[PDB]
Amino acid sequence: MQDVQRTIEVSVGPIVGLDYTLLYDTLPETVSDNITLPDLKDPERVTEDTKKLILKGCVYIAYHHPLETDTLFIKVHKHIPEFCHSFLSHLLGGEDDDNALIDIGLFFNMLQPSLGGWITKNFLRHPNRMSKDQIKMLLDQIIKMAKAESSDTEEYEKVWKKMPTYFESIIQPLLHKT
Repeated sequence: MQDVQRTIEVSVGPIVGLDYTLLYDTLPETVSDNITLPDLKDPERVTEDTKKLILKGCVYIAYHHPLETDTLFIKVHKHIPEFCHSFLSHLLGGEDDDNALIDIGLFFNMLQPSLGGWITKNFLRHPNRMSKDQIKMLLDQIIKMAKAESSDTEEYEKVWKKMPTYFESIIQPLLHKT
């Protein structure tokens, strides 16, 4: 017995301000059933498939976000973009470079088999012009395509190396769509 409850320390992890117990509890049960709470704090140890599970759950709760002034938003959703930056950076091999400019034309070509029916270069440059559903489709497709070892050197250099920051810039406006 004796309060077999979480300590206050367990809510603190590497991203400052993020309440990790609240993140764990907010994620859908199909994610939290299949990870541990310490997994959220240590992407480097997590398998590629489990990173993708976590990232998809983050997109889901970012889509279903509370108001920006809600305490839940301040402790969880506000930090999802940095959290995804970290998980995507580790997924892709950790050699991301913010001095690179993401090649929108190449990324547009990469998306043709999946999103070709509606995606545009203008949407890719200005994600706030997309709807909530369009952003979620793009984020989900990025997670699906992402790999620990890129099979195309040009896509890696020109797209995946800037993708943690590009993804962060796409999921951020999702948090403020009504």
